[PDB]
Amino acid sequence: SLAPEDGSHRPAAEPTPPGAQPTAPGSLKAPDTRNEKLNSLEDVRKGSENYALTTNQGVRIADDQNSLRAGSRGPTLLEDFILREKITHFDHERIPERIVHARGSAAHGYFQPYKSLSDITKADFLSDPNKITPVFVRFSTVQGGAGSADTVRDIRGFATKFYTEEGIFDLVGNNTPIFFIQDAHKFPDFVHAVKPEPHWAIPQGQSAHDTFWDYVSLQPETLHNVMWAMSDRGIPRSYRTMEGFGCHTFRLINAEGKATFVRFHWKPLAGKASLVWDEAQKLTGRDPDFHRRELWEAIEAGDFPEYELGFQLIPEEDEFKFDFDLLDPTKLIPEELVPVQRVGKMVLNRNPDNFFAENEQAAFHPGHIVPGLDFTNDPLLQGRLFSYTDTQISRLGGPNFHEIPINRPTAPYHNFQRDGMHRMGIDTNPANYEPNSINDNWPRETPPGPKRGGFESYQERVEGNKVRERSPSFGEYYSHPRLFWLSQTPFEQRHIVDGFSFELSKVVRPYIRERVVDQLAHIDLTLAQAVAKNLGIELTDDQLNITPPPDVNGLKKDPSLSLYAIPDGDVKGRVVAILLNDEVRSADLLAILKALKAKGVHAKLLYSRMGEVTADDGTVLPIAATFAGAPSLTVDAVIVPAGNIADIADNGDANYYLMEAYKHLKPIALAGDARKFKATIKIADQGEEGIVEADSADGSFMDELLTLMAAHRVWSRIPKIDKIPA
Amino acid sequence: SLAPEDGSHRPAAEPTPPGAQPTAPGSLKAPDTRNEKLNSLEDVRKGSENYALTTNQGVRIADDQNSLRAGSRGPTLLEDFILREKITHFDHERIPERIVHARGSAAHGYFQPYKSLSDITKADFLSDPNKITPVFVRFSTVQGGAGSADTVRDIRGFATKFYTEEGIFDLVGNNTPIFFIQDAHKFPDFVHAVKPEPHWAIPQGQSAHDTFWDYVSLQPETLHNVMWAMSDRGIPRSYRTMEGFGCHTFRLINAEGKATFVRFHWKPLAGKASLVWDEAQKLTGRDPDFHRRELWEAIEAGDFPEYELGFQLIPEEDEFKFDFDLLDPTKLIPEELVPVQRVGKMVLNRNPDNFFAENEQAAFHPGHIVPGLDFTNDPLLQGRLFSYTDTQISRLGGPNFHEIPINRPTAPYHNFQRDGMHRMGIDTNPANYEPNSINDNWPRETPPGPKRGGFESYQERVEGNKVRERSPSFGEYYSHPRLFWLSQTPFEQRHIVDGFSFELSKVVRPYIRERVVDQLAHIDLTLAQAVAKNLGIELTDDQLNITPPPDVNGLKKDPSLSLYAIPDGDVKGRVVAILLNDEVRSADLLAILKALKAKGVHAKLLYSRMGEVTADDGTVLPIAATFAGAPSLTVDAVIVPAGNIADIADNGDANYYLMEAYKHLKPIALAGDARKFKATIKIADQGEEGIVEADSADGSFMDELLTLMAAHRVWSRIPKIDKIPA
Amino acid sequence: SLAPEDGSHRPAAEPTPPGAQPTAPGSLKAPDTRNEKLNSLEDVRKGSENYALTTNQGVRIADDQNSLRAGSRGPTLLEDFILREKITHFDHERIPERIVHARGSAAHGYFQPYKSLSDITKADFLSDPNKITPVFVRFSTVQGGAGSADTVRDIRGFATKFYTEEGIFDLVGNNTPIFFIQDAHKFPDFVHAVKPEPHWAIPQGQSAHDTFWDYVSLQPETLHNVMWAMSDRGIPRSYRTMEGFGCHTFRLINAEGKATFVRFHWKPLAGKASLVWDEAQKLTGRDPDFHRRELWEAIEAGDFPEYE
Amino acid sequence: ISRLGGPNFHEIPINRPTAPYHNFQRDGMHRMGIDTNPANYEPNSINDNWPRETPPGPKRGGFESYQERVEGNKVRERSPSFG
Ligand code: HDE
Ligand code: HDE
Ligand code: HDE
Ligand SMILES: [S]
Ligand SMILES: [S]
Ligand SMILES: [S]
Repeated sequence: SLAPEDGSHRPAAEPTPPGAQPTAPGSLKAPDTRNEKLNSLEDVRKGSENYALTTNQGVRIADDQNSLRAGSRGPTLLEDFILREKITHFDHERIPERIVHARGSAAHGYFQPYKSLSDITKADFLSDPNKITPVFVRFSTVQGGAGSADTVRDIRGFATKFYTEEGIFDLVGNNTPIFFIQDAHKFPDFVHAVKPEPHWAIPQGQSAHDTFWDYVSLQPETLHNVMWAMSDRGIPRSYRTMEGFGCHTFRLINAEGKATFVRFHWKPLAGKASLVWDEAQKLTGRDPDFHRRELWEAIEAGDFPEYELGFQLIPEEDEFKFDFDLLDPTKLIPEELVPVQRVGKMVLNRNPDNFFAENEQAAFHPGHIVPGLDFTNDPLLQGRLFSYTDTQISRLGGPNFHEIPINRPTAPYHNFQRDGMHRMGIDTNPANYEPNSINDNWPRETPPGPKRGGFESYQERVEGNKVRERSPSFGEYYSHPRLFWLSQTPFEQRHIVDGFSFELSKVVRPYIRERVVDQLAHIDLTLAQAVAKNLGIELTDDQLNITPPPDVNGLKKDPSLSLYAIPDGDVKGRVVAILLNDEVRSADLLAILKALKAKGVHAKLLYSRMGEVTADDGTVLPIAATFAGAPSLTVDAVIVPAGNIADIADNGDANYYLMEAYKHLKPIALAGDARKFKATIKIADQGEEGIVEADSADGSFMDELLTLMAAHRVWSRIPKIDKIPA
Repeated sequence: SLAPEDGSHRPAAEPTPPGAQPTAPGSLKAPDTRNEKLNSLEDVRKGSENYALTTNQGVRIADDQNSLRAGSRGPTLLEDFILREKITHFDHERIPERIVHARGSAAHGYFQPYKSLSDITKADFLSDPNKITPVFVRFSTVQGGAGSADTVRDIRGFATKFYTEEGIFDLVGNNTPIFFIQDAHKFPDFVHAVKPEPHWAIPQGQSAHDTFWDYVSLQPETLHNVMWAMSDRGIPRSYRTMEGFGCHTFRLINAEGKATFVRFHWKPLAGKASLVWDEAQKLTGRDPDFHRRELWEAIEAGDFPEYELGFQLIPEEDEFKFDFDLLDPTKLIPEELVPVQRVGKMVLNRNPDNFFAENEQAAFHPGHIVPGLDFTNDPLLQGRLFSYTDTQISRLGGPNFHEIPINRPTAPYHNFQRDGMHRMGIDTNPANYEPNSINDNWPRETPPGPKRGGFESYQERVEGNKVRERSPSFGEYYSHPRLFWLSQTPFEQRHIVDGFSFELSKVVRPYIRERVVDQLAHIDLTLAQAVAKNLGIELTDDQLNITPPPDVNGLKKDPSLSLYAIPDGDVKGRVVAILLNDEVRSADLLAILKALKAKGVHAKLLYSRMGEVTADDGTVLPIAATFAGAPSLTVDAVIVPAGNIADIADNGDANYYLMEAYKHLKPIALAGDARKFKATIKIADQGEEGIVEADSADGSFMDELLTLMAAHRVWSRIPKIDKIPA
Repeated sequence: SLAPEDGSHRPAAEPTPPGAQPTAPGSLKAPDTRNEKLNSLEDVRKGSENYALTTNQGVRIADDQNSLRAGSRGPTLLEDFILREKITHFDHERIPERIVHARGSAAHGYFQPYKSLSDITKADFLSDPNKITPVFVRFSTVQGGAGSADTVRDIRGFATKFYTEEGIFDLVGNNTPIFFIQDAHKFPDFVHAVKPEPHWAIPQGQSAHDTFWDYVSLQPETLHNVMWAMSDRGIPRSYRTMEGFGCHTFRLINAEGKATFVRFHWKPLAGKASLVWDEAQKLTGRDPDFHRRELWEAIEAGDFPEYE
Repeated sequence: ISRLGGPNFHEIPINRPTAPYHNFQRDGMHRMGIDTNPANYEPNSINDNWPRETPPGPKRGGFESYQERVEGNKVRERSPSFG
């Protein structure tokens, strides 16, 4: 017995806030959270308590501390089969990482539609509001390895595996509504350009290098998703606070055989929020696991990630009614033109048990559709259909990857396929071919029908010659970048300029920077000039006269493209740093902690050391982390209670905590004599918007703080930080 | 519905004789035959009847006859995910075959001890006659690939996986008591020498080529197993009629920790029986699946293969009591010196459902032992311990091969190993290391003990320097070949001479043949002379004067080494061909079948076409096969009843059937006018021992036939067969 | 020295008739034969005479007869890297065999066109009667595994890899002009039917079983190729004496962009010849390697397989 | 075996010895070397036993292990001197 007698090694099996208890496997943290998929995995879940340690062959091990040797200082013997099994398994633990989206964090949950969608699709999962579909979702970055950092500037993946009664449906989306390239044939060129360069394998998790910008400069189709990546969209606060999109026009197919074009949306019910660049970059160093950690802890805390599934629906007859081609994956469909219709709600409510087994081996692929859905001729989507099945053969070791437990359908599956590496299912069918008489032709084909029918493709008319040719309709590259730019707030536009400027400054060959600047001048002159100024580049008279691209169907902005133009803030699940001193005013802390609790906002009590401090009234205050150990990067706001301020007033880390949080536009609240820290961040006596201050933490001090937090960051402070040395 | 109206597509789920029903997966043929392992495989068995045809993702297929194309004569579309999944699975069906023993046939069964062996071993499966242990046994040849022929001349493997309550114990044996080589380091040399030669990959399933005999002539340690292989041991009639041996001295360890040396044996309860060379070779062409079919059909019929497990036990103080080394795996322990103690019975009573999933993916390894057993320093066994774990990494795709259903222990298995390709187990343990506090150190080590204890190696004393050196005590190569030779009957000796003669005639380089004959002269002059005569070689004066090797501890023979010296026949499960005519004397056939049934001997009714014939009393007789379709090679004896003989009397195939059976020493019975056939095999009017003849098939006629069948073959006929052109 | 004094261990490096000499690797048998592809493989050919025996890491081995143990009757030691490297390579020698056509026999050769075909195709290997194209050809059965018998009744494969100056062109044909099925979606159904049945994995190298004929009886499209398989075409005498076919209509495309439909043929210059069934079936027993042996020994004799 | 896909990892260019290497090992996935040796085993007469073992000695000799003395029982036990 090595566990502590007080049982403090084991986390409570109840929802607890971030940092209160060690984290655990989902079935141990939340044993009563169930769904049909989680239940169906019970056959392979393996426990441990009270069991004897064995080899894989079930042989009990007596000494797991020593190899077998001739004499206690002698050579190890080949007949040590316990040593060799154990080391063999270790020696083969690793499998190939995903070619792209290798870095990803995942969770189980469930989806339910708001109402039946039978008028527009025969998809069984969308047929009845009382139909619950288990999901498994993996969020990811794109470029970096499985051991790269979470808060890089990159697109994010948002993949949802729906375990439906009529088969697996994978909705394999991203956090922007378009992609960099038009045709799947170029995907290796694009990916190679953004990935670490091949001579030296640098840089990790970054597009800020020559080959990416070289490619972008020579392939203007990429400019739209580049605008998105350079904006604060490229640096989300949390997977809970970004949008999701299905990237392509697909089809819905109803029982009557009518096709409707659809683009898929996920709206984050926690709101849209992003970091700022300096914060995101520094955070890759201070906690490269920050998003994986935040997702896991939100789920353990009961702050379940929730998203609303939405559809943009376009009738068959309206295929050609836009300025852009619906099948072009570099074009978005503005919500002002085609609204998103609410469809249903997904809640992620349980972490996995074993990350490797459930997360690393999960296979998602957009060809996994079900009756009631179908594809289109989008030439990016068309190639994806090839890639996601082929790649599993090396990644997951062969064609039986659907038998890896997380991948298994909960719907029945029976067919005539046999064998392959790792074959688990033992087929008893006397036949392995059809048609057969020896088993009366079972399992049998099923006609298409309104429910429970076989899959049949929509009979779309095809007419043309066999060509390798880009549609002329796809040859417009600047209008959507422009629409995106004009839709952003002035502070968002500033962060876009700064992303381009920062990234191009890492491009070693100056001609590439110049070429990119030329492309910016084809989108918007103010943008092009601002980036040019940061790069010491002067636009030519010609570049000054490039006429801007047309409006998109008469639109000059669409506010749904902004993260922040329309408020959607939610504070629940956010976190506040509380900077302790050695004699805190206990009435300030009561008021602070209860107000945060009442709104679902977490707190972490920080100090210059671990252990405890004692408040004015003798209350013993447990310390979560030190100032340097849990930097302001990791919180949404900072509160300093009154008390013995002289304890920390000269602590460099405590001052720096506030400068860093100030620079990154976070709300800061100072009570009583904590107002002496005003001088550290240079705040005028009469105060400033975004700094909450009062004699004490009572009255409106906490409501004012929470109002700031609902608006995420203090954008008005941007001109003030510009000269802060932090 | 494609099945016939009369339901004759489905085999009866009751025991039926060979050829009476189509064969079937074991769980459909014998659904109520159970054991703990067969039951535990229920979670992975998949049926088929009344299920819809789907993709692997659970999506119902409407049309499994066509690819999706643009028009019905148009190009196939990349978006056809149904086609690609189905073709992808097909394209990756195959896994590497085993490096050796790739050709093999397997069945489920059980083992039970005759009494408790706790005085000599604490192995839990041997602790009580009530302890029933599920087994899965795979029989094999050695050289040929998985698609090679069964009735080759080769050593056979006999591998038994014991699913004990204290772990998997694999007893991985062969059908002779020794091996060709002494030290594992030479295994690839020997195996490369026997296998098809590397320039052109010829010959398949044969040792009868230059490189094998080149290696043998240069490595006299091989000569002992070579003698076995060249005897009729190399061509068993049936996996049911051959012996098994564990090849090495292992140890038993009892609760007091006392070690006893042991060699393992399996004694076939159906007795020992082999083919003759001409018959075996021809059989590789008429039915290369003969042994696999014969095993499957024996089990379907209720002729369950039964073997008695036997131990040769040698106290530790008797290590040096013999004039050979106990650790030298080219040496056998004569039963005259150390008798075999009969320990328990294994019965094989159920075929697999899916050959690939259960047989091809099964992994046996002699290092899979349990507490109560242990190894010795046998330097061939020592290197085996390395290879059987290492080879599964490519063959079965990674280190989780124990999770493949057939391989899973039925005993509990828990440890801290994680990940690896196609990981099925989802571990919930917070800890993946020990010692740990976070899971109170579970799963925990277990001290060795009398029952349910951890594995601890027997503390054998090791004293010597680190050397690559063969023990001087291994340096004797001819005494055991000689003892084996002298123990054979005169007809077994002739067949050995013929095996060496035939093989060496296929060796193109004549000096190799000469060098092998030189080695034979070191074993026995009469043998060496007989083979030399067949090769047109004359022994030199030196070779005629080589002193024979010494007896083995005073033994000049041991009849346990002979297949046939001690009567051991069992006719149950054997098969007789009955050559029909278009008007059979029904009273002969009634008697014939009645008597065969009372002894559990099967019959096949043969004619010159399929369909039926009609006997003299109007009995309709269904025909199993033509004369050419089911050759005498596939039966143990031939009966020709009376009736219209003129019908078949000039049938070439009918006459040849008897010539072929006669040549191969099989019992032939002729009734009434069937004695007209004595003419074709040149039998004197007064008769011949081994030919049963009478006016009719009365009671004594069948008794004499069944007596001959108990003695397997008519060895006295050998001098008569030289003159027969067959 | 282990070789005999009279050098009779070494096959004569000159054409010799079947059975006259032991067979040998090609580059030792016929070192004067060459073509562009054979020359290009020289960088990976490894000899052997006069070299020391080494690990794969280039370390010379002193004793390749024993494992390293603690005393000459003691246990084998984990530090024996020479033993583990040699046994690890052996343990992993096998790769998956081909799903179909797993049994086959191959040789190097060359191809030359009789005249330029530039009026009907711009394919460079057909543009000049002086242009010689190295080939590597594999002949095969279809159903059985890599260790199954040659003279089974089955379709035969006839695959030619042309190493052209404008890329590899593979002409992947069979010895009949058609196939059993119409649409590739059914290929795993037909292949599963003809292959060994899934419960017991019987029969090897034979369509003579229930599932094959069940499929045929339910899919009359198969009858045409079934007729060919049931004829003596299904049991050829030699890969040298069978026809080859490209199976499908392909297209030739000339320099002007004109498309012409094309079906490909190989005509055996040694003529057409097949066994009879009783002989072919017994021969699978007496010599399951007869066609592989026959091909190899024909080339060693200078009876080179020729095809138009 | 998993990381580099088989036992021919020494043939991956970076891994290849510059010193000669010849032996009787054959096949494995993505086998690069084409062996011409009539023999793939030793001892052989058909290639006069090449490539051959080499005795140990001062330079260019075969590898032989130092003959360290081993005395002890087969134990899974940590040396007391390590404690
Ligand atoms: C719409 C969102 C989106 C788009 C447009 C693309 N990816 Fe993704 N991707 C793979 C290939 C692939 C291709 C061929 C294309 C355009 C032709 C895209 N991508 C663009 C992949 C290599 O097959 C992939 C890697 C491993 C795998 O299983 O499939 C793959 C990953 C991926 C993910 C991660 C899913 C997960 O396992 O967590 C996501 C969210 C996307 N892609 C989105 C996506
Ligand atoms: C005595 C019974 C016996 C002996 C002495 C040996 N074999 Fe076997 N063999 C493998 C390697 C190996 C070595 C290294 C040695 C002596 C050093 C022996 N053999 C001699 C193997 C390559 O590891 C093997 C191939 C596939 C596999 O999983 O292990 C292997 C197979 C094998 C079988 C087949 C078991 C089965 O899969 O059905 C049998 C019965 C033997 N060996 C017997 C055996
Ligand atoms: C026309 C000659 C012919 C035809 C019509 C087909 N095969 Fe072959 N085959 C493979 C798959 C395949 C499919 C999907 C179809 C129709 C849908 C055919 N076959 C019909 C394969 C599984 O991809 C295959 C196995 C290994 C491989 O590399 O490809 C394959 C083999 C094969 C060969 C063997 C070439 C060789 O290595 O000697 C030949 C001659 C054919 N097929 C001919 C063929
Ligand atoms: S996309
Ligand atoms: S053995
Ligand atoms: S074909």
